[PDB]
Amino acid sequence: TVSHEVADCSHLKLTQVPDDLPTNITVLNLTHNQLRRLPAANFTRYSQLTSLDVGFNTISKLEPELCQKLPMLKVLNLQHNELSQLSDKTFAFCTNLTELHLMSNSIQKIKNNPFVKQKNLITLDLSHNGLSSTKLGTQVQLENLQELLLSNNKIQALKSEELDIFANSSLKKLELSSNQIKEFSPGCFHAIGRLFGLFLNNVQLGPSLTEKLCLELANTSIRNLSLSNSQLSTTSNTTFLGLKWTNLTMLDLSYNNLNVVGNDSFAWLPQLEYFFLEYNNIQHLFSHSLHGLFNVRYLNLKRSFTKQSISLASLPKIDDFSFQWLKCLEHLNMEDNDIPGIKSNMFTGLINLKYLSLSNSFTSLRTLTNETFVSLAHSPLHILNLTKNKISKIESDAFSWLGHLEVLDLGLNEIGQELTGQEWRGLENIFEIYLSYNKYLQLTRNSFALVPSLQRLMLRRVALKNVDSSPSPFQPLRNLTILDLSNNNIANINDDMLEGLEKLEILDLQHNNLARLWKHANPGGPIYFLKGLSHLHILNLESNGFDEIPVEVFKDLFELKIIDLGLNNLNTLPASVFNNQVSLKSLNLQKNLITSVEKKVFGPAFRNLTELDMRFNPFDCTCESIAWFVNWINETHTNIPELSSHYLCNTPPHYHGFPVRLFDTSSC
Amino acid sequence: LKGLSHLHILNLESNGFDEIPVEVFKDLFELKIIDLGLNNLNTLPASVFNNQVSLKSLNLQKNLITSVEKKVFGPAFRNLTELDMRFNPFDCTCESIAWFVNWINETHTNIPELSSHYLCNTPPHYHGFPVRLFDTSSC
Ligand SMILES: *[C@@H]1O[C@H](CO)[C@@H](O[C@@H]2O[C@H](CO)[C@@H](O)[C@H](O)[C@H]2NC(C)=O)[C@H](O)[C@H]1NC(C)=O
Ligand SMILES: *[C@@H]1O[C@H](CO)[C@@H](O[C@@H]2O[C@H](CO)[C@@H](O)[C@H](O)[C@H]2NC(C)=O)[C@H](O)[C@H]1NC(C)=O
Ligand SMILES: *[C@@H]1O[C@H](CO)[C@@H](O)[C@H](O)[C@H]1NC(C)=O
Ligand SMILES: *[C@@H]1O[C@H](CO)[C@@H](O)[C@H](O)[C@H]1NC(C)=O
Ligand SMILES: *[C@@H]1O[C@H](CO)[C@@H](O)[C@H](O)[C@H]1NC(C)=O
Ligand SMILES: *[C@@H]1O[C@H](CO)[C@@H](O)[C@H](O)[C@H]1NC(C)=O
Ligand SMILES: *[C@@H]1O[C@H](CO)[C@@H](O)[C@H](O)[C@H]1NC(C)=O
Ligand SMILES: *[C@@H]1O[C@H](CO)[C@@H](O)[C@H](O)[C@H]1NC(C)=O
Ligand SMILES: *[C@@H]1O[C@H](CO)[C@@H](O)[C@H](O)[C@H]1NC(C)=O
Repeated sequence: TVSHEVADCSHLKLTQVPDDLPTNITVLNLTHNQLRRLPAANFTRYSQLTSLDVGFNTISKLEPELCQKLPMLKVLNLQHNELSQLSDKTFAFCTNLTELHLMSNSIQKIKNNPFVKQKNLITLDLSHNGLSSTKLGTQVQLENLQELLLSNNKIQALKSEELDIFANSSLKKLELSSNQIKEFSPGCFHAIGRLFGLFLNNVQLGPSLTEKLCLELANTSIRNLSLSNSQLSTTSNTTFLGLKWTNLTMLDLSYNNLNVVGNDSFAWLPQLEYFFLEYNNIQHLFSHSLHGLFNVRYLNLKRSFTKQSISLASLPKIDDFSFQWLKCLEHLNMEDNDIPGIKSNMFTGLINLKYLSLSNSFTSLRTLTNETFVSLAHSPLHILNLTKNKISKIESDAFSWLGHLEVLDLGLNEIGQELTGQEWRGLENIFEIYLSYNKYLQLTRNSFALVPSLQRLMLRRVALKNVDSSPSPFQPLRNLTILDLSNNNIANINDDMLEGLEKLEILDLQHNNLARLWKHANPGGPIYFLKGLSHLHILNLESNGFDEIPVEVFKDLFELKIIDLGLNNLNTLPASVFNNQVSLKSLNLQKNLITSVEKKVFGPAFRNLTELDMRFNPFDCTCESIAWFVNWINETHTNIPELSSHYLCNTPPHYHGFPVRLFDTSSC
Repeated sequence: LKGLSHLHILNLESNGFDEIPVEVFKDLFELKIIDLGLNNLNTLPASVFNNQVSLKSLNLQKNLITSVEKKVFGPAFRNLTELDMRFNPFDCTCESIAWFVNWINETHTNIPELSSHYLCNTPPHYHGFPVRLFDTSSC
């Protein structure tokens, strides 16, 4: 039971409260134990506890005197117990409680007044009980209560009198989810002084009972309303009529299997700002279906439409100008849908749209022509996501309508083509382009000549072709900072591929075939493609088949901090190859063929490191191979994980399998 | 491989083997050709080729073998015609290849590309040097 300021006793098999703890302990966690009871005498020593989490135990009942020994108790958690009965004296002395959690206690009913005495209580949780009513008292108490959780009970109706005890309470959260409520008596929500949030998830209401509830919620202070999985199959223009008399800001209608939304179904919500409609079954979206929602800023439509059906091929249909009402919309999410395509006025009217996600939103979007995004011309779009749409071809001026765009994600598609460079015309403010995991991309001289402001370019797993053009395709990218070219099986690179890219910081080249370029027998000499990269910080050259490293390939990389060279075939390294790496913090050389670690090579590299990774190597445990290295290991602050297990000698056979760190250098 | 008394040719090349159980070849008395190249073999148990009294061709190229010792290769190297252990990281030390280099010095078995592809790997003093040029006068 480790404890310095908070005491935790989780899964300690404790049957009684330990009596050997610091006196000044304020938090005592006793969850998942076998505490049968909580006698006050065992808590006499602890007179300064603030939070006592005793849930998930076998407490059947408590005593009022327990709160006498804890005058400063604030949070009391009795989750998952069997306190089926409560008394008016049970919580009388606990006058400073803020949170009282009584979930899953098999409480059947509340008799007279178990919560009258406490006045500073903020949240009361009574979920997963057997309660059949909201009756918690007779007089008016719980003045400062803000959250009332009553989920997963047996409550079947709401009555005004049952809630009358909350006349002076401003309920910020009223959770009634998973209770089969079938009747909302008039004035039931007007009993609460101020109700700000109501949750009715997993409560089978239906359109008619929804209309009754909305009429019952009128002229209240409600701001958040959640009706997820409420069996709301259809909506009409009279469904939320009562909500005309409130200032609702958030509405949740997800998982309702909603099929048809009538025109002006939400015209009663002029102040709505957050709308959630994910995971529904909408067949057709009409022009006036979203009419009257001009204050909405966030709309979620993920998985909101009917899926592909092989019986009738009834793809969901979105009428044109169906979003023209959303003048203040800024964030639109439409992922995981089966929309056939993008029409000429799909997004017309969205004059404040800044984020649009269309990841996996379409079934047949193969070609991105110059008319695809014309409806987004007047939107100030900054981020566009188009992943997983099986896009195959991008034509010229495809994104010419997006002049303010900064992030464009086109990965996880089937784009196989040659980048002529005309696809990026009009992208005057672009910063990031993601193209990883496509069919094949072939570069040319002017592939990126039209986007000089680019800063991040990801080209992983695209089977890059012609990256070795005599004028480098990356030459115009003077502001480029992150470049990813991994897993492309690239074999040939010219020495001026990265010339002029003084701002480059991250370069990923792992899982290519660049081994031949660094061999001294390569015709014309080794290729020095890392020159001039003064600001480079992260270099990844893992799994390229390298056998040898030219001595002067890292000479210009003064600010380099992380270099990864594992999974290569490196055995012998030239001396003074890491001389200029004066700021190196992480070196990775695992799963190579390295046998000796010597000062003339690794001296400057091992100067001030944080992490070292040279695990699966055939170390030759000899006084001229690892003596300096093992002495360095003996005294060093660099973190070397799995040092005692995966750093094993290979030769001589006397040392085969022995740990490198246990090599004895006393006779060197 | 048990019970195969009349087996003559065995090919186990490129199976990813790391270790060989000591008693896998015990019943193969008439075995003449065994191919174990392109595996990941480094350490072999002693007396693993004891019963191969008629072995004529042994192939162990492109493995991870570092030491060739009498307790393993003694009976195997008795009367051979061909030996193939070319691309291996030989540890040129007096306890790793001294018996092997002495055996190479006087033997009638044909060892092609002995002077070029049998190169030391460790210690770094010997890295790249031919195995056959190892000096055992100070062993
Ligand atoms: C007391 O400790 C328990 C166990 O660590 C906390 O209960 C849950 O523990 C699981 C497993 O670590 C977490 O996944 C949950 O998130 C924890 N519950 C919550 C609500 O976060 C318990 O919360 C701790 N109690 C206090 C007062 O810190
Ligand atoms: C575009 O949307 C996709 C899908 O929602 C995002 O992909 C997720 O990215 C996060 C963070 O990288 C990962 O943890 C998830 O696993 C990804 N999901 C899938 C299905 O791959 C992607 O990040 C978005 N792109 C941008 C630029 O926001
Ligand atoms: C608390 O409720 C009582 C009874 O309705 C009322 O008289 C009193 O003014 C309320 N307190 C406040 C601060 O409104
Ligand atoms: C809300 O109050 C207004 C103004 O008093 C009233 O006209 C309307 O009928 C009320 N709504 C309901 C559902 O009673
Ligand atoms: C209302 O909903 C929004 C969005 O889900 C949330 O951020 C906010 O906290 C909610 N209001 C209250 C009072 O909890
Ligand atoms: C709802 O729409 C119908 C169909 O046009 C219309 O007759 C009715 O008046 C509308 N309801 C309200 C409350 O306006
Ligand atoms: C109203 O809805 C019906 C069917 O839901 C649709 O045919 C009609 O066009 C809609 N009204 C307008 C003005 O679009
Ligand atoms: C799109 O390209 C076609 C073919 O070049 C051209 O005829 C058409 O005018 C272009 N569209 C726009 C809006 O420029
Ligand atoms: C590159 O960044 C610098 C500094 O922010 C800026 O002056 C320059 O305009 C940028 N280049 C382009 C083409 O946006």
